[PDB]
Parts: sequence; C-alpha cells; structure tokens
Amino acid sequence: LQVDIVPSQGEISVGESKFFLCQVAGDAKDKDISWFSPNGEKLTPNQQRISVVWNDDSSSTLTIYNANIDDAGIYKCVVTGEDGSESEATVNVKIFQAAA
Repeated sequence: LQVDIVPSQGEISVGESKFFLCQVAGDAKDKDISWFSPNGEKLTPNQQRISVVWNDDSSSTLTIYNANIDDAGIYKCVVTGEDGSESEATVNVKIFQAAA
C-alpha cells in the first residue's frame, strides 16, 4: 500500500496558493484517503484557506490559498485499507515572503 504527493515538497509565497496531489498506487477500491494539517486536524473544504477535493477513490488534492505564515508545516496524506492496511506520505510546506 503506497501513497505519494506531487510535488514532494513546496514553497508558497504569503498570499499565494499552491496545490498538492496525493495519489494511491494501485486499486484504492475500499480505501479511504484523508489529508491532515500540521496541527493534526483532518482537512475539509469548508476550512479557511483550505480546499480538499476527492478526485476519485485513488487521489485527493489539497489546495492552500491566500497563504498565511501560520499555514507552514508538514502536511500528511493517509490512505486506509478495508483490511486495516495503512500508509502515509508527508509534504513539507514552507511559507515565505520576498521582494515582489
């Protein structure tokens, strides 16, 4: 059971947006896919500055918009199997400010 995030790392300028695509390798027929923020919360699209989309049973896309410095950290994509199998991938999201 394997999950991967594209891109594998990211930097977002303050106020800007970036997406990360989590994909399961293989059949995710009976598998659940969830994104978690650095503070541990399971992420849902109603949240401020956050979008989570489940494209199909094998991939889920996280989008961070209007990026705040408080949004930086290790985000995690977890895939959970019917059989109790489980794996995760992590992406380190850095937030920065620079001359614009």
